[PDB]
Amino acid sequence: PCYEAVLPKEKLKVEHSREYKQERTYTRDLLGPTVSLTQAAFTPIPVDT
Amino acid sequence: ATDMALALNRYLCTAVLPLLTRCAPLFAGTEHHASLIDSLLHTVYRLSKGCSLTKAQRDSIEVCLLSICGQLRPSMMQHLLRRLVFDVPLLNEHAKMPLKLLTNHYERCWKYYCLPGGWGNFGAASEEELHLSRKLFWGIFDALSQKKYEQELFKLALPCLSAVAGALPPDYMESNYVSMMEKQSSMDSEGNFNPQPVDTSNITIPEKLEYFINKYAEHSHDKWSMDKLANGWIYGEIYSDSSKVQPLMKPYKLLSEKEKEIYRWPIKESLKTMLAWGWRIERTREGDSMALYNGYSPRAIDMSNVTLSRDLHAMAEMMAENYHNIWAKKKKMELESKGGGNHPLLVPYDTLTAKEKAKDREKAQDILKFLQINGYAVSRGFKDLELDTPSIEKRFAYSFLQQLIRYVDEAHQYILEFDGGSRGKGEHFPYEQEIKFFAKVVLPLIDQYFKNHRLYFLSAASRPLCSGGHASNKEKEMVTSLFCKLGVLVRHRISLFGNDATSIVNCLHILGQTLDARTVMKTGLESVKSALRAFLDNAAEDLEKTMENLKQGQFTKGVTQIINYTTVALLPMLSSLFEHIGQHQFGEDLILEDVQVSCYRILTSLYALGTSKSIYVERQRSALGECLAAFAGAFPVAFLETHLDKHNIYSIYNTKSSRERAALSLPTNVEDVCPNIPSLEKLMEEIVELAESGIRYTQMPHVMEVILPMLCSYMSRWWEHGPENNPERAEMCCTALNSEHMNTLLGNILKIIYNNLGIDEGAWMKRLAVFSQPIINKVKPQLLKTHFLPLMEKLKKKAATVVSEE
Amino acid sequence: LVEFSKLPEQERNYNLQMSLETLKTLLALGCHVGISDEHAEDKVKKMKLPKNYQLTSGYKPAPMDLSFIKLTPSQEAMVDKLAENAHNVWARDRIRQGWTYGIQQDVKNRRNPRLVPYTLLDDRTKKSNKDSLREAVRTLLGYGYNLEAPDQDHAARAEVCSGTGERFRIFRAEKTYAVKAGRWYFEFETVTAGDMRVGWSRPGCQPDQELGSDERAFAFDGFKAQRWHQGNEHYGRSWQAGDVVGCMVDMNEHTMMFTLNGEILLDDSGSELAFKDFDVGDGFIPVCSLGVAQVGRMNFGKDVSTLKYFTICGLQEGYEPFAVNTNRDITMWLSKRLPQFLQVPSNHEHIEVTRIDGTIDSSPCLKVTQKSFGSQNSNTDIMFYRLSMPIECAEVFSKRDDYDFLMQTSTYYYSVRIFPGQEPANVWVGWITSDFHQYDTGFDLDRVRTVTVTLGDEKGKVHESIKRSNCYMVCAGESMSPGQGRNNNGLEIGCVVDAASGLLTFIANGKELSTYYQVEPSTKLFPAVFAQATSPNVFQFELGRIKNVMPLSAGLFKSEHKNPVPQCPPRLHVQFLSHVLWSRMPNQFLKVDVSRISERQGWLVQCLDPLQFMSLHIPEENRSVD
Ligand SMILES: Nc1ncnc2c1ncn2[C@@H]1O[C@H](COP(=O)(O)OP(=O)(O)OP(=O)(O)O)[C@@H](O)[C@H]1O
Repeated sequence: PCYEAVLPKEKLKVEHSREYKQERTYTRDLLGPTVSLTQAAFTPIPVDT
Repeated sequence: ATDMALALNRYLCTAVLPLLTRCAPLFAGTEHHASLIDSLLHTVYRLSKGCSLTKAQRDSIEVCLLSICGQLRPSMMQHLLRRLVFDVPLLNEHAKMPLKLLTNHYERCWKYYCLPGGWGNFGAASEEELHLSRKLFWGIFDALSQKKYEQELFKLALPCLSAVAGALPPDYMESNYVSMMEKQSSMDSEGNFNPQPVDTSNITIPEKLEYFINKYAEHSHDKWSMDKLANGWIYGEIYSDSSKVQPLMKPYKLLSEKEKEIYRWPIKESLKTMLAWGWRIERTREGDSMALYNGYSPRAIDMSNVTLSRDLHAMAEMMAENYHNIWAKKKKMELESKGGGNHPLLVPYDTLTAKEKAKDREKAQDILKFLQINGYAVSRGFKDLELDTPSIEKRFAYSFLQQLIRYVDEAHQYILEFDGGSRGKGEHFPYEQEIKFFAKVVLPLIDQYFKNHRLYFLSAASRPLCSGGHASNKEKEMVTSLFCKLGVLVRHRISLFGNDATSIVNCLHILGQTLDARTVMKTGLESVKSALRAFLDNAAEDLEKTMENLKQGQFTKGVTQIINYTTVALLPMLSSLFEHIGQHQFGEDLILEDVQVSCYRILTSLYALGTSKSIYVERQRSALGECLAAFAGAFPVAFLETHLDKHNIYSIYNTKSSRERAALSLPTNVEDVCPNIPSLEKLMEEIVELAESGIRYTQMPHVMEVILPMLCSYMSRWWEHGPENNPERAEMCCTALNSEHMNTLLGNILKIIYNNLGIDEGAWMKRLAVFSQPIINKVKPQLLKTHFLPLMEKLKKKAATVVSEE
Repeated sequence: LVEFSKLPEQERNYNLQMSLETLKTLLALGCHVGISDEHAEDKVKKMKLPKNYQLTSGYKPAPMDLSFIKLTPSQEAMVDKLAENAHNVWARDRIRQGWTYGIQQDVKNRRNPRLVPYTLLDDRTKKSNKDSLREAVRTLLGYGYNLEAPDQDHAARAEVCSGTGERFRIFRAEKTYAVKAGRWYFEFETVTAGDMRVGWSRPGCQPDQELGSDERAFAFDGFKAQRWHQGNEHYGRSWQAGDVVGCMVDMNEHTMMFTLNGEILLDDSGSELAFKDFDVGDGFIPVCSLGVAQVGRMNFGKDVSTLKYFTICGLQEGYEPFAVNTNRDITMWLSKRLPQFLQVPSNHEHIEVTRIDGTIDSSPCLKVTQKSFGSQNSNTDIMFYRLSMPIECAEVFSKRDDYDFLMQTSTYYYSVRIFPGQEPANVWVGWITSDFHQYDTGFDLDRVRTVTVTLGDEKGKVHESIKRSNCYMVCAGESMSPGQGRNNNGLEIGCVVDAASGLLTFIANGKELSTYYQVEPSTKLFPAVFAQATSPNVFQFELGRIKNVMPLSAGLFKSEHKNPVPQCPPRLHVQFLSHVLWSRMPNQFLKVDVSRISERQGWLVQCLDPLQFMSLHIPEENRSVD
C-alpha cells in the first residue's frame, strides 16, 4: 500500500503537484528552486575499513 | 658608450617613453596582447638596469614603467614579478624603482591575492603568484635584516614588505610542492639570458612510442609534400633545382631509413624532452590499437580545428620555450665562435612577442595535437606525495609571527644589555644596526599587518570573516605572546625609545585590539597565560607606584620617569585593551581569580588618581577618565553595587573561597574591597546634588571628567543584566540597574552641561557627550521624544551666543 | 549474561569483530591513538561490582574507573560520527540480506522502519547506541590511550541542490506596466532569509541572469547587504525571516530607495539613494529573484491597507503603490523552468549560423560554428540544435534513380557533416519530437526519455508492443566504429526517414548503420544535432538527397512535395535549446478542495467550477501557448 512510503517524521497529505495555486496575489508565496531529495533514497555507504 | 647606443637611449627616453607614459590609460583592457605587454615590460626593465643612462633617463624610465604597471591587469605582470623576485633582494641602488613598483602593484591589487575570489573580472591568484609573493617578501625581509641602515632604501623597503604581507592571505599554505623542474634559463646571476635546454642524453624513448614516431614522421613528410607541391616543386625522378624538381615527394615507405631520420629526429628530441620533465605519455588503447590491427598524393591529417585543454596548453608553452632555449643556445655558441655579435632573438621566451613565438608554439601544439588525435594522453607524472594542509606550521602568518617574536625577544636582550652597560665605555653599543632595523622596520610592519588582518586573528567559530579566515589557536596564542613581549619591552623605556615609543604604543594598541582572550585562555600555552597575567599585574604595580609617588611628591629621576611612563604608555594601553575586552565580552573569559584581584588593584589606583586633588594629575585627569570608563565597561563584576555581589558567579568572593581569599590580600568583605569608591546610590546622590548646586567646571572638574564617563560605561555594561531585562529569574540578577537609573543619569548630565554652557566651555562637553552616546540609544524612544526637549532647547538658545562652546 | 562458552559464539564473534572494525573506523576517520603508558592503563582500578550489577551465570561485570574520564567536544562528535557509521554498516548489511524500509515492521516482507538515514533515525535508539559506543570508547580513553580527534573542518556547501539548469528564479511585473514617470512604491516580504534580491528591472531584463549583474536591473541583495546594478557595492544591512523591504522609485529625480521594516537603508556614505543617475529607458517594473529554498511575497499595494510600512515610509514622501489605481491583479511573469527551442540570435555570444546556398555541385547547407572558440570565457557545454520544421510520418502505416519511384516514395533524407578537427564522440545526429525539453550538461544516448506501451489480449498474451521516445539519434563517434583522425575527409552522417512506415535509418559513410528506430504514425520528427564544440567550426546541416530518396524540403513543404531538387527556403532555420524565456502566471487557477474525509473513505479531491483559457497553436513547432 502507498501509505507505507511515508517517512517516519512526515505526515501523508494530498496536495497540488505544482507550486502555485489559487490564492490572493499579495499572499502568494513565490518559491525559488528547491533542494534535491537526498533523504528520499537511503543508500548506506560505510567508511571503507 | 657607442654613439648609436647613446643616441638611441636619448631618442627613447625623450620621445618614446614619455609618449607611452601619456598613453598609459590605453593599457587597461588590453588582455589579448599579453606577449606584447610582457615584451615591453621586460625590455623597459632591462633598459632601466644599465650604466650608460643619465638621471633624467632613469627618471623617465621609472615614470613610464610605474604608469604602465599601474594600469595593467595583475595577471599580466607575473613574469615581471619573477624578474623582480630575483633582482630586488640584492637591495642595490638599482632596486629603488623595483621596490616602488612592487609597493604600488600590491597596494592596488591586494584583493587579487588576499581574497579567496579576488577581483571579480580579474580573478584570483594562480598559487604561483602567491608563492612568488611569499618568496619576494621573505627575501626582502632577510636582506633588509642583514643590510646596513640606509635612509632612502629603508623608507622604500618598509612599504614594499608591508604591501606584500597585506596582499598575501594570512592562511596561505606554503605549497611544499615547489615548481617541479622550473627553468633557470630566464633567471641567471650573471647576465640576463642564459639558455639551458632540458637534458635529453640518458632518456630512452619506450618501444611503445615507436608507432607514434613513425606516424608523426609520415604526417610531417606528407605536410612537407603538400607545401612543395604548393610552391610548385615537381616530383623528382632526379633532382634538378633550376627546374624546381625534388626527389623527396615519394611516399615515406619509399624514403630510405637513413633519410627518415631527418623527420624522426625532431620527434625523438621532443618526446625525450617531454619524458625528461617526468611527464607520462600513455595510450588510450582502443583507437590507436585498432589503428594497428587495421603517383604520390599528399594528404595529411588536418589538426587546425582540434583543440587542447589548459593543462596541455601549458605543456605546449613549456615545450615552445624549450625549443627557443635550444635555438638560443645554439645561436649563442655560433656567435661566440664567430667572436662577437648579437642576434635580436637571443632574448627570453617571455621577452619574445607573439610573432617570434608563433613557430615554436606551432611545433609544440602540433606534436601535442597529434598525440591527442592518435589517442596518446600526456599528463604531469608528478603527484603531490602528501597534502600537508591542516598543519598550521606551513601557514604564512605562523612563520611571520615566529620571526616577529624572535626579533622582539632579541631586541629585549639588546636593550637589557644597553641598560646594563649604558655608562660604560661603549656609548655606541655593538647592536646598532640590529636595534635600528627593529625600530624602523619590525614595529611598523607589525602595526600595518595587524591593521590589515584584524578580523582574521579575531575570527573564531563566530561569524566575523565568514568567507575565509579563522586564524588557528596557536596563531592567537602567538599574537598574545607578542603583545605581552612588546608590553614588557616598553615598560619603563619611553626615555630610551623617545620617538619610537609612539610606534611601540601603537603596536600594543592594535595587538590588544586583535587579541583573542577567550580562545587563548581556554586553549593556550601556560607560559603565554602567565605572561598575560603578569602583564596585568605589572600594570597594577606601576599604577600603585604612581599613586604612592603622587603623595610622596609635591617637591618636584625615577619619579618623573614613572609619571611620564604612566601618562604616555600605560593609560592608552589599558584604555584600548579594556575597550576591546568590553566590546568582545572577554571579561568573563580572562578577568577571574588573580587577574580579577589585579584588576581590583588597577581600579582602586585609577579611582584614587582620578579623584586626587593634585596639580600633577590635573593635566592628566582626562586620560584617567577614558581608562576608568574602559575598565568599568570591561570588568565583569558589579563593583559599584557591592551589596548584592553574592549573585555574581564571576566574583572572587563567590568562587575562590575564604581560605584563598585570606591568603591573598583581600578584605574578606565585598563592601570593603574598594573602600574609596562610593556605591551607585551615593554617586547618584552626588550627581543630583550637583547640577542643582550650580557647580562650575573649574570649581571641581573630576566629576564630569572622570566619574561621569565611568557611570555611563557602567550603565551601558550592566543594564542588559538588569531586572527589567530579566523579569525571569528576578532578584537573582547581579544588578539593580534600571532604565529609570539610565534616564535619571542622562537628565542630570544634561542639567550639568546646561549650567556650564555659559562659561567654562572647554571640550570636555564633547568628550562627555561622546561618553553619553551609548547611554542615549538604550533609552526608550517614546520618552526620548519629549526628552530631547532640553536637548534642542540648549543646542541653540545657550549654545548659539557670543561665547563659543563645545 | 552468559560466559562466552554457552553464549552464541556467532554473537560473541560479532561483538569482537565489530569492536575491531570499531577501532579501525576510529583510525580511519583520522583519530590519533597513543598509549601514555601500559602502567598508566594498569594503575586505574577495575571495579568488582556487588550482586545487583553482578549477572547470574558468572561473566563478572568489570567496569574500569570511568568517572574521571571526560571527552573533548571533538571526541564526542567522533562518538556521534562512528555511531552513524555503525548504523550505516548495519543498514547496508540488512539491505544486502534483502530488507527494505516500511512505515511499520513486517518480518514476512522483510520491512523495517529503521532503514532510514541516521539524521531521521529515532532519538531513543540512536542515543542508546550512541551512549553504548561512548562508554566503549571511554573505556579505551581511560585505558591510558589518548585519542586525539582530528580538528573539525568546516565546509561550505552553498545550500545549492536544485536542477542543473536553474540556480534562481526571477519574478516580475508584466512589461506593459512599466512606469516611465512618477513616484512608485511596492513591498517584498521575505518568508526566509537567504539568497534573495528585490528591485526594479527594465523590460529587456533576462530571466537566466542574476539581478543587477548587468545594466538591465537595479536590485538590493539583503543576504549580503549589497546593491546590484553593474556589479555589487555594499549597501544597507541584512534582513531576517519575516522582514519587509519597501522599494521606492522616483523617475522624476531618477532615484531609488529601499526601506527595511520602515527604516531607510543607507550606503557606506550617508546617502539614502541606492541609485541616483539612470535614464528613463522604457520604464521600470517590480522584480525579485529567489535562490534555492527561498520564499518571498511581492505586494504591489492594490489594497493599500495591506501594506505593512507604506504609512511609516513612502506615504508622506509622495510615493504611490504600484497597483494604486488598478481594478484587476497585476499579471506576474516568472522565469521559465523548461527550456525551449528558438532561433539562434544574430547577436549570440558563442553560436553563429551561416546559410550556404546550393550550387550545381553542392547542396544547400546550414553551417553551425563557434564565435568565441579559441578565446577566453568560452563556454564548453553541449548545445542542442534542431531544424525549425518537422517531418510528419504517415497517419496510417501500410503493411540516376527512377523518377517514378522518386515521385511515389515517402522517404526523405538529410545529412550532417562533422568538420575535420571536431570530435565525433561529442556530436549526436538524428531526430527529436516537440516533446524534447531535456537540457543536460552531460548527454548520453542511454538517458533519453522512453516508454513501451504493451497491449495484450484478455488472456494476457502480448499482441503488440510500441516503443515511444522523444529522441531518435545516434552518436557520430560510435557510428564511426573504426577510429581515425577524421581530417582525411569530414565525417558525414546521413539520416533517412521513411514516413510511410515510420522507419528511421542512418548511414555512416555509405555503409548503413545497425541503429534503427520505429516510430508511431503521425509522429513529427525535427532534424536535430547535439554537439559539444571542440572546434571553431562545429558541424554543417546538408539538405541534399541520395539515390531513390527525396530531399528534406519535399517532406517539409507541401508545395514542394514532388520536387526532387533540394531546397532550403528561408522558413527553415536553425533553432537551439535555451533558457532565455518567461512564463506567464495565470491570473486565476482551478479551485480544488482537498480534505481527509475519514480513515476509511480516504482523501477527497473536489473541483466543480469550470475554468478555460484560449490556446494559440503554432503549426510549425507542434506547440501551443496561452
Ligand atoms: N544493544 C545491543 N548491542 C549489540 N548487539 C546487540 C544489542 N541488542 C541485540 N544485539 C544482538 O544483535 C542481534 C540482533 O539484534 P540486531 O539489532 O543486530 O538485529 P538485526 O537482525 O540486525 O535487525 P533487523 O531485523 O531490524 O534488521 C543479536 O545477535 C543480539 O544478540
